[PDB]
Amino acid sequence: GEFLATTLERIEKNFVITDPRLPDNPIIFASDSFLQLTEYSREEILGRNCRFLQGPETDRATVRKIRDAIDNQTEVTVQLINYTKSGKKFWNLFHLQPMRDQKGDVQYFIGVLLDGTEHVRDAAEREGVMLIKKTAENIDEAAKEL
Ligand SMILES: Cc1cc2nc3c(=O)[nH]c(=O)nc-3n(C[C@H](O)[C@H](O)[C@H](O)COP(=O)(O)O)c2cc1C
Ligand SMILES: [Mg+2]
Ligand SMILES: [Mg+2]
Repeated sequence: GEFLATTLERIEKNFVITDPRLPDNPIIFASDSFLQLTEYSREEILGRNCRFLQGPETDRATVRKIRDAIDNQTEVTVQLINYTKSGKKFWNLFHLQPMRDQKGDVQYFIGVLLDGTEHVRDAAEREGVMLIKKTAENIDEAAKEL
């Protein structure tokens, strides 16, 4: 297949990296785990905005929260239902944050997905947010010199 994984894309988390300096903030890196979760090949999602994950049951109020975080160049953590290539639904405890360069400018966005079978609360929410925020901090490290 085209676009074999880089070293970074074999990290064992579901994540993407987008480039907001390109039109429509497209995916430029996507982990192996993300591509199995979502059942796409890497080549058919590179260069596309992540909105292909959305479908009829995806709450548009929650999508707007992501949109507004991107516009304000800030982080957000939300839960929403997303869809795979084959149409299967999954809950996504999702964390976005910008990655800044050495001048503080936003260079990339990082998105980390914790897939589940239900909306989580309380301890499962806390532990999931702990994991996706630690993961985002790790990808900030991993992506800084790309
Ligand atoms: C790094 C990154 C990852 C994203 N991951 C998801 C995701 O997992 N699920 C989702 O529904 N939208 C995701 N999005 C949000 C969409 O790409 C898009 O920003 C959102 O649909 C709002 O913009 P729109 O109104 O133009 O579609 C992600 C965006 C970025 C920048
Ligand atoms: Mg696109
Ligand atoms: Mg926010």
